[PDB]
Amino acid sequence: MKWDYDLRCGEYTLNLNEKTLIMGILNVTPDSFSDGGSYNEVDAAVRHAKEMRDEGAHIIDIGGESTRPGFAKVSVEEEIKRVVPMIQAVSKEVKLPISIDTYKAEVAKQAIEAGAHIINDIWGAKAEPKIAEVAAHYDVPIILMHNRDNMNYRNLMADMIADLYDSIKIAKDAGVRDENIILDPGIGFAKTPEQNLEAMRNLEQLNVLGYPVLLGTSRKSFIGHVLDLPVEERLEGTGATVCLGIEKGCEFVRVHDVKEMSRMAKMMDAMIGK
Amino acid sequence: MKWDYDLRCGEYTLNLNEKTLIMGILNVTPDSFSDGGSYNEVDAAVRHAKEMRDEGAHIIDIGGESTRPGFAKVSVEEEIKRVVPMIQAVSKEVKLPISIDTYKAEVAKQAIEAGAHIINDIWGAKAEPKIAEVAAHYDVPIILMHNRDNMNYRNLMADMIADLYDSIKIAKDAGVRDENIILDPGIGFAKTPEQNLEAMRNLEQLNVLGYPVLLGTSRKSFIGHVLDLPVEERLEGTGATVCLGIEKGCEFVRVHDVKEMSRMAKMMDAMIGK
Ligand SMILES: Nc1noc2ccc(C(F)(F)F)cc12
Repeated sequence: MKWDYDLRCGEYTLNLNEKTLIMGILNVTPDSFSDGGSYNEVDAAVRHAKEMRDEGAHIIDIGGESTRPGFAKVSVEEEIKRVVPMIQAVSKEVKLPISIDTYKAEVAKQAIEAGAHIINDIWGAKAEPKIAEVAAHYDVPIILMHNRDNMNYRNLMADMIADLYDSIKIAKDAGVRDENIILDPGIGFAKTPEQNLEAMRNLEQLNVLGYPVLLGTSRKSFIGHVLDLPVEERLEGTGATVCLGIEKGCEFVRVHDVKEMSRMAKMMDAMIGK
Repeated sequence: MKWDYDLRCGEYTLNLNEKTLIMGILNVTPDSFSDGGSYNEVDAAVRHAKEMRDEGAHIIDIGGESTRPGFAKVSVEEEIKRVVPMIQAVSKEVKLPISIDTYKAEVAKQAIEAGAHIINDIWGAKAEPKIAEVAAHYDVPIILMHNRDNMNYRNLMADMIADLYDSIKIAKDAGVRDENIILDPGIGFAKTPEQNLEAMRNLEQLNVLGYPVLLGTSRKSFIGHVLDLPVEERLEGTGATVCLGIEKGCEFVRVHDVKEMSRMAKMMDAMIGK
């Protein structure tokens, strides 16, 4: 139907047409006495990945300390010590494609060497353009998220599309094939609560760019802003964003609560004729 | 905006524009040794109504044995003994409008005398046309649900709209004012699982009739058909139907899980600009 290619992920292949793809969020739980690779640290990660797999995740998204939600000031040297053991163990023990959640070229490169299949970049190849070359080099899919260092829009959606296209250009100029490009509206980033809702409301506009769209709204602050609920009480809110996202044509959803969101995605898929 | 009238419910008034209205389902839990009105029976009902009120319900829908989901063969004499004490106590103790879930004229009449504000008719005034006269008489809103004794459609949606209009005509010919008419697509009734999904997918078509729409998909079988989950494990599925319903412009949702569905409705409302 809509997509005449599959998303190629090394040993794994993701069909973009038959169902909404669920990307499970795995954040590192660092050990306080080591720089990475410890049993408890990695075993925690591996167990969470198996769990999310058993609950219906199609992709495991792995993030070190430098990325969301903590945004630690940490070197690539430090960061690699931490994320590489996780990617090695998860890729070995869990048979799903792995995305590396980083905006750093060198981390992306070593993550892929370690076994990751997809690059997920919260800065859309703008913070470190060479990440697009890494991606082109290894021929992996790259997720380009909308982001910017400010909330001074003239027109939110038009600007979002312009910004994303600037990301696409960096990517293609490095050699990234169209079929390896995925976009993300960057909900919860560089947007007021009202702009996040407005982005949700007009999400279907991203579709004119001709690339698969991943939605990542899970547990985010704007949901708290609407419901006045803390992060642990945001299942219902996340769900609403997921269903609306799917209705507006998104191919992936990046979520913490895989069990619940997979059920909801599956029901949405059935209703919209996916 | 969309509605230039409020829904008038005696002492209560429901705004159709500012938020999706939540209708909480209260089914009778009959005592086995009495025909109605017992303390345990009514106290159970009253407690469930307060609970649903505290959880964000805007309307309490009360059903006796003859209606869904049990469809008991019971006389109006018997049925009144059962539903009247519930309406009396709930209306007294819970300050929300009450809908009576019946297709029987005489039950509707006495329910309204007892304190109910809205008639909810699963047969769309077709089983007992005089229910429309009761409604006109007392000047209460009536919910006309799509239903039929068969699943032999030529074209599902066109037929649904035709059938609903046949209901509208009965209602208006009895004297029911347009502002007192609400429609319901009758999901889960007289439809295959596939037709229920198709009705969900094309729900926005009901809007051309110019009347508020109530959606009632809660825990229904087709959700089980899609997810392969039993009735207690259908929160996520119900939610998906609720969000899609709201996106397609429905004014009410009739649900069992008020807490969860209110949160989800509230988030949807915020995103679509309601
Ligand atoms: N299966 C559940 N247990 O607790 C829940 C809270 C919300 C939801 C929702 F709304 F996301 F479906 C599902 C569940």
